[PDB]
Amino acid sequence: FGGSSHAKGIVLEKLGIESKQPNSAIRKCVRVQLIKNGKKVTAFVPNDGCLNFVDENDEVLLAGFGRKGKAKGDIPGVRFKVVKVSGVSLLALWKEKKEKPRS
Amino acid sequence: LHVPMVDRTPEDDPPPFIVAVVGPPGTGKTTLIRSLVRRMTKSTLNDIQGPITVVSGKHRRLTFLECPADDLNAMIDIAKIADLVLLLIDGNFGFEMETMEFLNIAQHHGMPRVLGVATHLDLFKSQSTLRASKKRLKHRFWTEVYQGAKLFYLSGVINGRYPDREILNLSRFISVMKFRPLKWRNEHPYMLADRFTDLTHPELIETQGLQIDRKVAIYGYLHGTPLPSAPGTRVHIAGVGDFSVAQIEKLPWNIGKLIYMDNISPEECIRRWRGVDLEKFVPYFDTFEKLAKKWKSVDAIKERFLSYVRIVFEKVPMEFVKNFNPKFPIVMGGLLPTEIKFGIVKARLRRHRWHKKILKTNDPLVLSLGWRRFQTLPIYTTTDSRTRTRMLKYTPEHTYCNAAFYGPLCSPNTPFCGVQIVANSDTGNGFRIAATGIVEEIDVNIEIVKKLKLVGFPYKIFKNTAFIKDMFSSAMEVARFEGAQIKTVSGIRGEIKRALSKPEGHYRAAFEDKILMSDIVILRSWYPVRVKKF
Amino acid sequence: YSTPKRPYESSRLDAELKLAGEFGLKNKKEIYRISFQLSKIRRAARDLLTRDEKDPKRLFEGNALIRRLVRVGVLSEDKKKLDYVLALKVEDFLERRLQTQVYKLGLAKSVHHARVLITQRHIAVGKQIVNIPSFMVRLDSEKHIDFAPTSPFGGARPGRVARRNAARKAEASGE
RNA sequence: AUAGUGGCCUACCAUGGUUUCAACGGGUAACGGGGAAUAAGGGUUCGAUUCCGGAGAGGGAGCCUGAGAAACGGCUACCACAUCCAAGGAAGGGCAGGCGCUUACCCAAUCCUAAUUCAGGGAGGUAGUGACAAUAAAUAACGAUACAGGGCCCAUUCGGGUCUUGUAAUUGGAAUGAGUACAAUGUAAAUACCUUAACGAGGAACAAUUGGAGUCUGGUCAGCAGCCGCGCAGCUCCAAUAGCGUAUAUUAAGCUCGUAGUUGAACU
RNA sequence: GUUGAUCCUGCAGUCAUAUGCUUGUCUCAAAGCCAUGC
Repeated sequence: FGGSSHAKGIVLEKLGIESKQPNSAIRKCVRVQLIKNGKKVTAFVPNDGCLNFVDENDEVLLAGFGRKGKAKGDIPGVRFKVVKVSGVSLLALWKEKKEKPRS
Repeated sequence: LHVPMVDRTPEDDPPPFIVAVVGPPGTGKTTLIRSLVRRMTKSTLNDIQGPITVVSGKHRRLTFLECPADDLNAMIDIAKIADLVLLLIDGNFGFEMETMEFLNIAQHHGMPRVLGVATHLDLFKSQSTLRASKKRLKHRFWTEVYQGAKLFYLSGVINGRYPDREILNLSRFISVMKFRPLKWRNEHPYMLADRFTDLTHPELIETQGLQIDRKVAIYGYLHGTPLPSAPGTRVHIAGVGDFSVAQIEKLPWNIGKLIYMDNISPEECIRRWRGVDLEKFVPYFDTFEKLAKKWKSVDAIKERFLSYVRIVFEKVPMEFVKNFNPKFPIVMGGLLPTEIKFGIVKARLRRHRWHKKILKTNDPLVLSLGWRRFQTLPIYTTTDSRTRTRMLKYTPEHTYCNAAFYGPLCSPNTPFCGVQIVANSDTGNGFRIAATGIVEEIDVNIEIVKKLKLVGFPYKIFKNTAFIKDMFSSAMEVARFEGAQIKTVSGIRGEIKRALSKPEGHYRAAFEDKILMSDIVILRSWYPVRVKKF
Repeated sequence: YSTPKRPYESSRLDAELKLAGEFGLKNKKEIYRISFQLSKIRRAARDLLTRDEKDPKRLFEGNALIRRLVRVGVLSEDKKKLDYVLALKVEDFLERRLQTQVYKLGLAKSVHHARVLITQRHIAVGKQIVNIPSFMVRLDSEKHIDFAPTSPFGGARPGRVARRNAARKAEASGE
């Protein structure tokens, strides 16, 4: 960020992670280019699934990790997460409190 | 960005603004419609012959549209194409679980400028508690759904409805606030039908029979990209099928001429203009002597260094002549290559909101692909190891699958709409939603992993030296399959050592651990049998 | 009311569970309002301590400070010398609410059932049926604490829900 | 000259008039104050003021009515300016207001006017509008019996202390009002507000969370043999309460002379 | 007047920006685009 708390960007590609508990499953990262800057930064998706949900080429919102940078656990080098794809606030789609738009 | 950009410039007053008044059929929508044209035409027209062209100024022309909730296909069809959805409500909807599913249809087709209008609340409520109910329904929609929406509250003043400031507030919101662009609708040329005429090539014995199609001449105005760009092109008519245009019409020494006049040889084009096979890549040159002598000097390259339409058809055939009616509105679609072609396609899916059933492979589905809708058997599969290893016959709450099926083939991977049909006497809407997502990817000639289980129970086990009481009955099968690698439900490897002349399930076979009596010796990788075609 | 400086102080949070379980409360802000009322009073008592003896500001408002506390029942008679209001405790405030004093005058058999009684348009102070649990009793209406003419246990109407059991017997066993 | 004295304006004559306890000249982005509030009277807010004044009614000039207008919410003419055209001509002044950051009703009151006991009042009075804040508090109360106990706490421990405890609609009568509704009051005609006959509980109830943990329960996977092994869905505890979280930022541990300049004895 | 050892103890505030979930009852919250008219 430019010192800010949030920023809006566009997904260009979707990467792959993996886990150890309770089994090995993909834990998902992406590459998101900043709209205001053009910088493409890695971002993590904290949830189960939601690789199904987000997309390529969608305009997303970004937030921090609450550790002043500083990648959380065994995720090497990601400093940001997505809270709102298309401004739809991921947790609403997480239960079924919202339905994804046309794109 | 550019596909919305091409739409704004040529469109002006003769392309109208799309107005779709969509709600329940039980309400008096017609009073609000004729009230709306009482605002448009001076004060005195209250008759419905829609759809029809109403001329109102040079700013915007406005054609008004209607459809009941009893028609099933146009409930889909008007949703993807409307610039304006006008929802009228009664004071008793909100947890009516069978007649409000169209909201999710407009969600999946994409939300235009949409409206909530409450008028029968006056007919239903008469106390101060309706002010809380209005805000509560506002907490339901659209303010829950989309930020920046307005809820319109109007009077029940049935026939005899106002010309006053309230219709200027509605038409204020319609005229001032404009739409938002859609991705793939603007990627296609699409035309709504306005005037429908039929010519029969005057009377002959060939003009009627069991199979005779006549000359349907249709008229209207264009939207989206310009449709005249190529004659004889393909087209889709919704509810009837795919066709091609008979004739397209629209009512709103030059070497470049010499190229595409095919009655003239190219040597005559060059010869009249100035003064063979591209399989040889090396271009033509002159002789070594002439090019050497001419290129003795290098001076010659020294600077080289530092809208209304009249559309003709010979369709439809005879059976839809009996399907003539006052026109329930039909828009024309557009077919494209790499979308007109067929293929096995894989789609990504999730489950409908307020949906209460499981979704099986064996129950066919209606599928809205753009301007198309196909009943198709939805075969599901899943991965668990970044590759296919299993398949599922139905859709639980546990996970949500990916669909693979032979349908039409579409490379650009459009968004997905899977609707399950109900009759017009079951719930209240024309369809009930099954699953929605995006077309995931394109994949033809693919084969599904269908694995099964062979049952063998162990009772007294050593690592390399073991017998099963009951897993088989033939020593010949085990003798053919002794080179294979047998497994166990916890993951213990093994192979068949030998059938050992016992067609009874007892046979020597090795494992890398002694098999647990709570475990079962199994076998996987089984027959992948064919796709359902429909 | 006001929030304390520390949100998580365990032995402080111990006694808040003690009093609210004792006095039948439902919010900690209910405790915070009583301390904030005490915070301004106990502030102003230090200011008159900075003034001279027989100061007419200390005489007029300092004894009016007494008479407002003698009225509500908190201040005793022997300790009427301006120093016990510095050596106070908060439970004396919680004592003077009518939520507990109806239980101190028997009749309630629970600190939680008493709150149930208050919200159901029960006990009138005099002729005034009160539905506020924070009354801070006047110390002279204490023996006048008694049921309404209606709302039975004060009589004069059984109420429709007892009339249903009257109707469930007189129509089934009768006609 | 005007309603009226008067350089108010002009013809002639004189050379005067004001001012160091300060004439005049200059700044105060506050258009002017009395006034209303917290009550230092200093100050702040308003002076676009609750009352009155100066300036403007697209820009100029002349003129009119009334006791009173310097009418512009008076006229004409001129200049900019623009709508219609039967082609002759006619007509209006570049103006409000909305968004960008939905306005309805009544002269019943007070006063004013009256062609005045009538009636009117773009005077005046009533209705619409809502988590940045925020008020009061509803979600169950009290009995009952029967089989029943390896019950809890602390020390992650090594161990010790304390056993008044639950599993059952066994089951029973209370009860209030969320909401439904005559009548009355009010009455700008008038609405709400303050009242109240008549309905409304045995857990599907008359449907509250955002969370936090978890050495629990389940599901064929780097990759391996000679023998032994790796890593959604059921359950429990804690939380404040219509409130709580999240991200950011923020809070607490080389030598000397020498100018401007600073400083300074005692005293009849 | 000077060398070492033993024992014990120690080594969160932010109406301040954006956002989310939910609320039975009461109260309080330009020098741009133009709808409309002369």
